[PDB]
Amino acid sequence: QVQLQENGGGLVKPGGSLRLSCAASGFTLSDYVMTWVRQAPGKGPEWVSRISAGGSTRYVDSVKGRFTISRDNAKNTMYLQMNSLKPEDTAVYYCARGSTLFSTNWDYRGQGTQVMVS
Amino acid sequence: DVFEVEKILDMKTEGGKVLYKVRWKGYTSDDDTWEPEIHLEDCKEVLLEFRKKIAENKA
Repeated sequence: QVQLQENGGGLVKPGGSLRLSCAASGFTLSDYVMTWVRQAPGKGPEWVSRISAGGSTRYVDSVKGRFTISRDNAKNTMYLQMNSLKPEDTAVYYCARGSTLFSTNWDYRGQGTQVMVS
Repeated sequence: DVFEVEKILDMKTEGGKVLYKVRWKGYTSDDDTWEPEIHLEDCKEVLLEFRKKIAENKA
């Protein structure tokens, strides 16, 4: 069965750092386009960063120069390094398994992990 | 930024996978990656043209 589990969140002061992980099982990460998504309370879902099956990465403009996405193929785990955190970064972060490079649509997503910047 | 294909560079069909080497718009040759055909199905006619051309060049 396909599974996705996120961890690494918590409370952090403005300017602090967090390293989120997304552990996968039942499939190989490098076979899909993986996406980090976040949703702040009272707002809609927004994608943060994606990594292609080939290893190409792209970030939303509000996190450019602060967030870094990566994946350990030997772990089958995806990481999101969050530096210089701002209160606007408060949201639930979840990873999603996609199969299209031009849409962020997915079939499986994790349940998410909370990030509270305060 | 988005995943925008600027040019299909090469193609291989080995190891139980169909892969295309792509040149990304706004990026350099140091960023070229190999991507599965399933993930590029929104440029199906570009891929079809490259498949026929690389088949004739190999022949």
